Amino acid sequence: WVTVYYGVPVWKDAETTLFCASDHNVWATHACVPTDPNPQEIHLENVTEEFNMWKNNMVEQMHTDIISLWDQSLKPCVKLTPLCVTLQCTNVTNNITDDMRGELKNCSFNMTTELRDKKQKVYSLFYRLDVVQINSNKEYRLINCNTSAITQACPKVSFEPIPIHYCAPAGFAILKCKDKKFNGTGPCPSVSTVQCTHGIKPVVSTQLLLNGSLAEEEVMIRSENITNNAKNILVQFNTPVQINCTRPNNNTRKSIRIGPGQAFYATGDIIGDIRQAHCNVSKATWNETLGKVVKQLRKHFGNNTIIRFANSSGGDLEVTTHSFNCGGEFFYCNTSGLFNSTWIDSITLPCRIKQIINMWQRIGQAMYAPPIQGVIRCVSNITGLILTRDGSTTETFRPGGGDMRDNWRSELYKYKVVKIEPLGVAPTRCKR
Amino acid sequence: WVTVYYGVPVWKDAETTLFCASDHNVWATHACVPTDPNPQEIHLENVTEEFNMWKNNMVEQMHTDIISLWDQSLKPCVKLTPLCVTLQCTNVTNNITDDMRGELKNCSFNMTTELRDKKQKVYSLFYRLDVVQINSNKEYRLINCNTSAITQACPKVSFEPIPIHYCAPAGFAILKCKDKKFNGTGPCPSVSTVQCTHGIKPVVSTQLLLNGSLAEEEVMIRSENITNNAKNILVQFNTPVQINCTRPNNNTRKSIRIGPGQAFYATGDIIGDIRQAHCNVSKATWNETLGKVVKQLRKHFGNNTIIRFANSSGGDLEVTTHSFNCGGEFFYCNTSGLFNSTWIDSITLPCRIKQIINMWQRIGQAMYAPPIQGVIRCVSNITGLILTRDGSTTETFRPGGGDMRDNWRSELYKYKVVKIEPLGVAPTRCKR
Amino acid sequence: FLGFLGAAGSTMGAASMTLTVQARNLLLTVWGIKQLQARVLAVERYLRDQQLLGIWGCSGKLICCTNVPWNSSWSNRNLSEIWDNMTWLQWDKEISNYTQIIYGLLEESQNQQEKNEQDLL
Amino acid sequence: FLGFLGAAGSTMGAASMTLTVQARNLLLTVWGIKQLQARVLAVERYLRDQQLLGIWGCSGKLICCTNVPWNSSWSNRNLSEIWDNMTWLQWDKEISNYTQIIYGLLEESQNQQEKNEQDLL
Amino acid sequence: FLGFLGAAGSTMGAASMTLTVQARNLLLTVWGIKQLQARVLAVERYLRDQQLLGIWGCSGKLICCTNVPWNSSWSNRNLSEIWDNMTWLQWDKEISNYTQIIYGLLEESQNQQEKNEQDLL
Ligand SMILES: *[C@@H]1O[C@H](CO)[C@@H](O[C@@H]2O[C@H](CO)[C@@H](O)[C@H](O)[C@H]2NC(C)=O)[C@H](O)[C@H]1NC(C)=O
Ligand SMILES: *[C@@H]1O[C@H](CO)[C@@H](O[C@@H]2O[C@H](CO)[C@@H](O)[C@H](O)[C@H]2NC(C)=O)[C@H](O)[C@H]1NC(C)=O
Ligand SMILES: *[C@@H]1O[C@H](CO)[C@@H](O[C@@H]2O[C@H](CO)[C@@H](O)[C@H](O)[C@H]2NC(C)=O)[C@H](O)[C@H]1NC(C)=O
Ligand SMILES: *[C@@H]1O[C@H](CO)[C@@H](O[C@@H]2O[C@H](CO)[C@@H](O)[C@H](O)[C@H]2NC(C)=O)[C@H](O)[C@H]1NC(C)=O
Ligand SMILES: *[C@@H]1O[C@H](CO)[C@@H](O[C@@H]2O[C@H](CO)[C@@H](O)[C@H](O)[C@H]2NC(C)=O)[C@H](O)[C@H]1NC(C)=O
Ligand SMILES: *[C@@H]1O[C@H](CO)[C@@H](O[C@@H]2O[C@H](CO)[C@@H](O)[C@H](O)[C@H]2NC(C)=O)[C@H](O)[C@H]1NC(C)=O
Ligand SMILES: *[C@@H]1O[C@H](CO)[C@@H](O)[C@H](O)[C@H]1NC(C)=O
Ligand SMILES: *[C@@H]1O[C@H](CO)[C@@H](O)[C@H](O)[C@H]1NC(C)=O
Ligand SMILES: *[C@@H]1O[C@H](CO)[C@@H](O)[C@H](O)[C@H]1NC(C)=O
Ligand SMILES: *[C@@H]1O[C@H](CO)[C@@H](O)[C@H](O)[C@H]1NC(C)=O
Ligand SMILES: *[C@@H]1O[C@H](CO)[C@@H](O)[C@H](O)[C@H]1NC(C)=O
Ligand SMILES: *[C@@H]1O[C@H](CO)[C@@H](O)[C@H](O)[C@H]1NC(C)=O
Ligand SMILES: *[C@@H]1O[C@H](CO)[C@@H](O)[C@H](O)[C@H]1NC(C)=O
Ligand SMILES: *[C@@H]1O[C@H](CO)[C@@H](O)[C@H](O)[C@H]1NC(C)=O
Ligand SMILES: *[C@@H]1O[C@H](CO)[C@@H](O)[C@H](O)[C@H]1NC(C)=O
Ligand SMILES: *[C@@H]1O[C@H](CO)[C@@H](O)[C@H](O)[C@H]1NC(C)=O
Ligand SMILES: *[C@@H]1O[C@H](CO)[C@@H](O)[C@H](O)[C@H]1NC(C)=O
Ligand SMILES: *[C@@H]1O[C@H](CO)[C@@H](O)[C@H](O)[C@H]1NC(C)=O
Ligand SMILES: *[C@@H]1O[C@H](CO)[C@@H](O)[C@H](O)[C@H]1NC(C)=O
Ligand SMILES: *[C@@H]1O[C@H](CO)[C@@H](O)[C@H](O)[C@H]1NC(C)=O
Ligand SMILES: *[C@@H]1O[C@H](CO)[C@@H](O)[C@H](O)[C@H]1NC(C)=O
Ligand SMILES: *[C@@H]1O[C@H](CO)[C@@H](O)[C@H](O)[C@H]1NC(C)=O
Ligand SMILES: *[C@@H]1O[C@H](CO)[C@@H](O)[C@H](O)[C@H]1NC(C)=O
Ligand SMILES: *[C@@H]1O[C@H](CO)[C@@H](O)[C@H](O)[C@H]1NC(C)=O
Ligand SMILES: *[C@@H]1O[C@H](CO)[C@@H](O)[C@H](O)[C@H]1NC(C)=O
Ligand SMILES: *[C@@H]1O[C@H](CO)[C@@H](O)[C@H](O)[C@H]1NC(C)=O
Ligand SMILES: *[C@@H]1O[C@H](CO)[C@@H](O)[C@H](O)[C@H]1NC(C)=O
Ligand SMILES: *[C@@H]1O[C@H](CO)[C@@H](O)[C@H](O)[C@H]1NC(C)=O
Ligand SMILES: *[C@@H]1O[C@H](CO)[C@@H](O)[C@H](O)[C@H]1NC(C)=O
Ligand SMILES: *[C@@H]1O[C@H](CO)[C@@H](O)[C@H](O)[C@H]1NC(C)=O
Ligand SMILES: *[C@@H]1O[C@H](CO)[C@@H](O)[C@H](O)[C@H]1NC(C)=O
Ligand SMILES: *[C@@H]1O[C@H](CO)[C@@H](O)[C@H](O)[C@H]1NC(C)=O
Ligand SMILES: *[C@@H]1O[C@H](CO)[C@@H](O)[C@H](O)[C@H]1NC(C)=O
Ligand SMILES: *[C@@H]1O[C@H](CO)[C@@H](O)[C@H](O)[C@H]1NC(C)=O
Ligand SMILES: *[C@@H]1O[C@H](CO)[C@@H](O)[C@H](O)[C@H]1NC(C)=O
Ligand SMILES: *[C@@H]1O[C@H](CO)[C@@H](O)[C@H](O)[C@H]1NC(C)=O
Ligand SMILES: *[C@@H]1O[C@H](CO)[C@@H](O)[C@H](O)[C@H]1NC(C)=O
Ligand SMILES: *[C@@H]1O[C@H](CO)[C@@H](O)[C@H](O)[C@H]1NC(C)=O
Ligand SMILES: *[C@@H]1O[C@H](CO)[C@@H](O)[C@H](O)[C@H]1NC(C)=O
Repeated sequence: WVTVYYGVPVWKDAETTLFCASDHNVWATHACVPTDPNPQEIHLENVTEEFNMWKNNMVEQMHTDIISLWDQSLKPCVKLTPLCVTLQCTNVTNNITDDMRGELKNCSFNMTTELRDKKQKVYSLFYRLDVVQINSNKEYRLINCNTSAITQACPKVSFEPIPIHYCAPAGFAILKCKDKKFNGTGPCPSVSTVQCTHGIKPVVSTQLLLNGSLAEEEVMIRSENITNNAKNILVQFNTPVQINCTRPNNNTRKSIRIGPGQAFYATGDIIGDIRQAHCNVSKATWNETLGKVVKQLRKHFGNNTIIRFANSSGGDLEVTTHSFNCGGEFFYCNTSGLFNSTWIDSITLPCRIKQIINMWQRIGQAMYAPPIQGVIRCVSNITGLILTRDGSTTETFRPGGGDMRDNWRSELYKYKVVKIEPLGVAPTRCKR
Repeated sequence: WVTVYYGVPVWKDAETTLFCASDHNVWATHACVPTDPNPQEIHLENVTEEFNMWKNNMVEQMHTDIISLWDQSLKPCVKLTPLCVTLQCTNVTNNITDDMRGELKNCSFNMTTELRDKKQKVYSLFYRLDVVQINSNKEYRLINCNTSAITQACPKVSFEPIPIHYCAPAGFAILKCKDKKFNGTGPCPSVSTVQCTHGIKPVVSTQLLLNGSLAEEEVMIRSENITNNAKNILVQFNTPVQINCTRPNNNTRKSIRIGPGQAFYATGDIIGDIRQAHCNVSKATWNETLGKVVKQLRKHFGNNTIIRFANSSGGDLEVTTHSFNCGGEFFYCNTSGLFNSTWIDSITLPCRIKQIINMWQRIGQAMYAPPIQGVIRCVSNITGLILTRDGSTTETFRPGGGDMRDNWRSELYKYKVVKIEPLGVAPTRCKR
Repeated sequence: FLGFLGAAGSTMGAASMTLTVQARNLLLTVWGIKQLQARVLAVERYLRDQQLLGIWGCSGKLICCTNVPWNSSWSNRNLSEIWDNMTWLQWDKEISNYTQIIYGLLEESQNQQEKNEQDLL
Repeated sequence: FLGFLGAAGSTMGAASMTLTVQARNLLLTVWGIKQLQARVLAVERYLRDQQLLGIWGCSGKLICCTNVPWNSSWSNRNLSEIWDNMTWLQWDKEISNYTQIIYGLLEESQNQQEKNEQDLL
Repeated sequence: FLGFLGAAGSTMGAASMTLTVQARNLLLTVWGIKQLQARVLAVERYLRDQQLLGIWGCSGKLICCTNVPWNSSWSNRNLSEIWDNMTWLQWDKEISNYTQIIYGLLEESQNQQEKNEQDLL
């Protein structure tokens, strides 16, 4: 009666190592498998499968893979140890608008030349956020000098978030939930098997989620525990909100040789006048979008509840502002103009710019972002929010972020990895 | 007549790569397989197997694996190149006992600060063994300056000799000799198959073997060739001898920043008075133990022979003394008080301490051991000896060591690696 | 028709006609190591299943009819429910606790068969 | 009863009932490479033995009765001594020098058998 | 006689007596990775061919006579030309475009055979 079958369509939850595939990058370059131009997807009829986006180890793998790629891409670049010197700084005062008063420092210093016998007197411009006043009222040091070594990113490697596809190894499969209005947990019908994930762009940001995927029909609210104020709420929009950012300053770049084969890229004089970096969000669009978000929050908090939006709480710049990398430069924008309302042209968000960047939440590994010549203009899609609930007739929501896993969890929520188990036995009516 | 069988219990001697398994370490950390909580051992009835501890390649593998792990654990730590400077030294003379007179040097020097434009005048204490007088009678340099670069061990990685289990890869097996009174060579009955070795602690020492396994019944003498005076004799005790070591000086530690993100850990002032480090061995226990050792040596040298013990011959400190690492500091103790007898409270062994350590027998890779704050106390088991025979009616035995393979050979003597050969043929009485 | 796992929601007797579909899908130094480990594992898992079929006397087959009886205590159901209503995922859950018993019985009956066949030659 | 190699000191006919016991036991970048090499080798060794059984016509079996006669010059002993007194370790030493001859004969008789079976179809 | 590929210029029926000759030849961290990749690939390629023979019902054989008819459109030649004049390299070119058709037919006839054999038991 026992009959053995091999090739049985059975699987179990499993954790494995997925590989990257893709169609001068920081991330996926040549250490990545070329994609299949005609990838497959198979609908599974009558299959109900339980998904849990909050326990999805694909998120942990992506987090680890992008950090490791980031570091490998800085390892061979120029060390800026020679730059951690006493700086003599004054204010940049030439044609400065009020918003930029005190933002730029004109600093001179004694730098190493190619020969070990000689030094050179050089100068460069720094942002106020890059330096620390010491002592002699003009003496400054770079901010990272008492904490860490700093390296210069190689100005040939772009930070463009080129999409990565994750693919399963043989013996494993990735299941995709196609059930619209899937909130991240529990069972869903309409499951399909895919060879690989769609391309996911490793966009790094806080508060606002940029350039991601959109909800198919309705704005969705997803959380690990909606009643736990210690958990974040991810909000996925069903329409994009366009945001236009810029650094309206025609910068120049100069190369300072600091050794036999090494150079420091310094910000030189700025052409034209000095203006503040900023981002524009269409006001009507933002209001309509916020409209939809509240309508959905009411489903969990009550339709007679007062839902208020407020700006961020205190913390470091990387937490309280909207951080993003665009055009090759790192912007920190003030979002208090977006989250200032009860219930529910353009809105201008002022921004600050930094050159010394501490990625993720690490201490000890700083990088210097070389300046970009000319003027930067960026156009991107806001596709979602990270909100934290501040908490008896009202609830206040504030922008959150800083934990990058939340930005990938929002794209990988539809995927699950399973292991195929091809043997099975069953009673039949035959005998060897 | 020929019948083919597969899965036949046959094996041959073989050499393979074994993997480590284990239940902030220098050695086995995360690059190690978790152990099986219920490991197997199978007694093989009627199997006689020839073992040879002196040709056991498991020893060579362990030696290589621990050295490589050691180096990987220092590679990312702070380089102390800035410390190889001229030192201005005087004597530490405050409340010093006679035994410590001239042992500590109070040295000042010009050290690098975080900024490249500035130097700082700092001081630290060094042991006399760490420095060389040059030229100006107060001028000194560190001992390694004309030989090698020196790095500082990261003071977060402990040197605790956490046990490692060696396990065979599939297709191989480890055979264990359980024959009590096995002297390391020749055949033995009572052989069992094990998945892995017992845990072996990678304890590093000279002369005395610490914290190892004990003989089951009698003290055993093992040698490659007992009549060859060029070979060492390993002695395994059937009882431990307890040894208590200490550094009775309440040391303090200070951190000197030497660059952007780097620091040197210096010995600061010492609290209380200054005393010599030492080890205590119970005298009666030592005498009883030595009793048993001689009784067994007589089996090879004659029961009418005079067996004398003597202290070590000259050589470097690492050879002539009992070297060990305990509490995080490296001790060099004088064992002439243990090996001073013809035939056969406490015995106090004075010790010296070093900060600059050259491991194994290498030149070119030195390390600086950061100081440990407070007072160090260690309790350990002497489980054996390494003796060398000095050689017509008498024989003299002296302490030996310096070749680390002898300290692992003493734990791995029971294990052999074999390769499984599952095919075989034999005459049967059948025809296809 | 259906591709890989397309029969997963089908009944056991509708499935089991697609066995070759699933069988064929089983086949910077740090990235190199991670991928070699994934590939080596896929091979090792494949071979363990093949070895197991071999010792049960089912080498080279996708459907192997054995000489072990079915204990009603493992699953007291008729062929109609098992092959026409249930899916393989449901079945796998139902008899998960008896898998090792069944495997032990399959190995033992093969050892006896293999020896009887030697004595007859 | 006995586990892996527990039958090593048993006679050849007492052993050879444990063939599945042994068959199933055959299955920082530097450490990663050392372990991948160990795993890759285990697979390669396994497959060479399986390939060899295949070309001899013994695929899928632990005991395979062949059509090659036993030359008395390889070992002039009766079944009673070989199966009741000797162990497999002793036997392996006794006929080590004839292993390659026997293997060549097994391959050749299979080639002839395989062709005769084609002509009959 | 001939070693590896020595029969490559021989006719198809002169060759195909040397099948075991070819079958047996199929078996600083950067250098370690390059070699592991080469070894892992050799294993994966070997196993894909063995899996394929298995699903066609030819496991363990070098010559496997199947139950699929030969379409004259694949190659309209007599046995005399194919086995006595042509070499295997020439043949492989001649029917390259029909390989996938033939493979699909072999898989399907085995699925039917395997099921018929279950119903008869
Ligand atoms: C930053 O300071 C430097 C001097 O350290 C300024 O450069 C000088 O500008 C004057 C203007 O008359 C020139 O005559 C000097 O020759 C310049 N010096 C050098 C070394 O080129 C520089 O313009 C200041 N930059 C800003 C933005 O204020
Ligand atoms: C973001 O922008 C808002 C206004 O555009 C800043 O808000 C001001 O903060 C100071 C701090 O005490 C208040 O006294 C002002 O009244 C605030 N203005 C308004 C209109 O409320 C806010 O500080 C900026 N945040 C950051 C991080 O720069
Ligand atoms: C912002 O979102 C819109 C809508 O998803 C993107 O526009 C679509 O891009 C796809 C890409 O092939 C086109 O096929 C659609 O027709 C586009 N829609 C429209 C209305 O043009 C848009 O590109 C996103 N913006 C960014 C910067 O990614
Ligand atoms: C080592 O030498 C230093 C000086 O180089 C001693 O430190 C000084 O001790 C005197 C005692 O009156 C203090 O007044 C000084 O301020 C100390 N100098 C510094 C820089 O702190 C130090 O005590 C000596 N240490 C030992 C153990 O003798
Ligand atoms: C170890 O300790 C012993 C004594 O505790 C030291 O022995 C002395 O060595 C000098 C060297 O010439 C002799 O003159 C003394 O007579 C020795 N004393 C005794 C009691 O014999 C020995 O030198 C120390 N060894 C080391 C390496 O420090
Ligand atoms: C010194 O050796 C003794 C004897 O082997 C060790 O004490 C034994 O430790 C085991 C560990 O579980 C206990 O089960 C025994 O009961 C202990 N024996 C006694 C008499 O207590 C002792 O721990 C060793 N010392 C060190 C420092 O390792
Ligand atoms: C401001 O811009 C005008 C434009 O030509 C320039 O002439 C003037 O010198 C600038 N001001 C300063 C302080 O450089
Ligand atoms: C630079 O501008 C800031 C703006 O508040 C002012 O406080 C500071 O004193 C200025 N420094 C100099 C050197 O003028
Ligand atoms: C550069 O070094 C000289 C040396 O005396 C010093 O006077 C000068 O102030 C230094 N320059 C700067 C910008 O620190
Ligand atoms: C998501 O849907 C499941 C379905 O049971 C529900 O239990 C869960 O609470 C929902 N999540 C939220 C945030 O409400
Ligand atoms: C969700 O959060 C509330 C907040 O107290 C907690 O009581 C509840 O147990 C949480 N839900 C789960 C499933 O843990
Ligand atoms: C962004 O730039 C585009 C360019 O055409 C413009 O149409 C759009 O309205 C801008 N968005 C905002 C918010 O200004
Ligand atoms: C946003 O929507 C609310 C709905 O009441 C409306 O009152 C408010 O004026 C809107 N704001 C804008 C900028 O249109
Ligand atoms: C919210 O709207 C739903 C829609 O049916 C309704 O059932 C529910 O009672 C409403 N809650 C309140 C507080 O009015
Ligand atoms: C949020 O708005 C309040 C208004 O007083 C302001 O004080 C606070 O600093 C703002 N938060 C941030 C991060 O700017
Ligand atoms: C928030 O809304 C009030 C309404 O009058 C406005 O005055 C205030 O400036 C707004 N805050 C921000 C940061 O725009
Ligand atoms: C920046 O200045 C350079 C000077 O030649 C000019 O050619 C360039 O067009 C300017 N860029 C912008 C964006 O105005
Ligand atoms: C330090 O003590 C030793 C002890 O012999 C003595 O020779 C030396 O001269 C002393 N040095 C000083 C500076 O007193
Ligand atoms: C430190 O450098 C100064 C520079 O003149 C020198 O005089 C002093 O002696 C140096 N200090 C030491 C301890 O060598
Ligand atoms: C160990 O025992 C063997 C058994 O023959 C003997 O030959 C050998 O000499 C012994 N070793 C020593 C050191 O005596
Ligand atoms: C053991 O050492 C003696 C010392 O001369 C030597 O003659 C003898 O040959 C050695 N034994 C072996 C087996 O080499
Ligand atoms: C070591 O310390 C223990 C602590 O109880 C003590 O009993 C023992 O006698 C000491 N050993 C020696 C040799 O002093
Ligand atoms: C050690 O044992 C010998 C045996 O003769 C004895 O004479 C000697 O006094 C003993 N020493 C101690 C310290 O007990
Ligand atoms: C040593 O003791 C053994 C014990 O039997 C004895 O046979 C041997 O002759 C003794 N040797 C001497 C030198 O007395
Ligand atoms: C051994 O003791 C003698 C006694 O004179 C001493 O000279 C010799 O240096 C000692 N050996 C060591 C290493 O101390
Ligand atoms: C060795 O023993 C003699 C016996 O009197 C003693 O005087 C001498 O000090 C001892 N040597 C050591 C190093 O303890
Ligand atoms: C060392 O000195 C510190 C100073 O506060 C004291 O607290 C500590 O207990 C001392 N340690 C010892 C072992 O006496
Ligand atoms: C899914 O269930 C329906 C219910 O009758 C069935 O007809 C259909 O064929 C099932 N899907 C598959 C793949 O068989
Ligand atoms: C069926 O299983 C039961 C235990 O579940 C066992 O006692 C019984 O003997 C088994 N029947 C057969 C025929 O083996
Ligand atoms: C099982 O399948 C048959 C097929 O006709 C159907 O009639 C029967 O109701 C099914 N039973 C269950 C429990 O689904
Ligand atoms: C399998 O074991 C679990 C353990 O709790 C039990 O609940 C389950 O019912 C068992 N399955 C069967 C079919 O008995
Ligand atoms: C070991 O030899 C004895 C001798 O008769 C035998 O009885 C025993 O069974 C043998 N061991 C095994 C595993 O057969
Ligand atoms: C048996 O082997 C001998 C050589 O050892 C050989 O000459 C003889 O022909 C062989 N017998 C058979 C039947 O092949
Ligand atoms: C072989 O085994 C038989 C079993 O009874 C035994 O009688 C015979 O003496 C054994 N012969 C040898 C040489 O061991
Ligand atoms: C196998 O060859 C060796 C080579 O010296 C020989 O001694 C041995 O006797 C041979 N074995 C047989 C069974 O003839
Ligand atoms: C090569 O061609 C000639 C032509 O007759 C043939 O005789 C020879 O045997 C061929 N080579 C092989 C290996 O058959
Ligand atoms: C032979 O192949 C042709 C197409 O090349 C096809 O139409 C025909 O049906 C095939 N014959 C058979 C018997 O399948
Ligand atoms: C095919 O082989 C036969 C063998 O005799 C030969 O006569 C014939 O000419 C060959 N034909 C071709 C086309 O080579
Ligand atoms: C195979 O396809 C190619 C494509 O151009 C064609 O030229 C060739 O003739 C085809 N082969 C056969 C045997 O038809």
